[PDB]
Amino acid sequence: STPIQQLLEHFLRQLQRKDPHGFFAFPVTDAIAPGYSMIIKHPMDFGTMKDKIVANEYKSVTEFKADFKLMCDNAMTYNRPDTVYYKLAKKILHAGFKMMSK
Ligand SMILES: CC(=O)c1cc(-c2cc(C(=O)NC3CC3)ccc2C)c2ncccn12
Repeated sequence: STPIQQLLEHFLRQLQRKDPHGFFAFPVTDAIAPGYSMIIKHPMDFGTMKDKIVANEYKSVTEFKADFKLMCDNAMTYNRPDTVYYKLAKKILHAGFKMMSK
């Protein structure tokens, strides 16, 4: 409800439109991605980011952007480059960093 919450909710809504399949909508579990929890130490996803906005855990755009980058970096580390997840992570990271610099 704070100004920062309002702005981050705006960014998050526009970012989620760039992931229409919801590959980033909720945590990647091992049942979806074998061995994921043994490769990725600090998982992140849009659903957790929403939860953190609501809990007022972000105090700046820079902190929100860092979680967004973590989410996309995780996908590029776990997934090979020829996969849809690696490619989407690269594409939305660019979109989001452009959007949060405007
Ligand atoms: C972010 C990430 O690394 C990730 C996300 C998913 C994922 C895939 C689907 C799906 O239905 N895919 C088939 C349509 C092509 C649905 C929901 C999720 C969360 C995933 N699956 C395997 C390896 C990595 N991932």
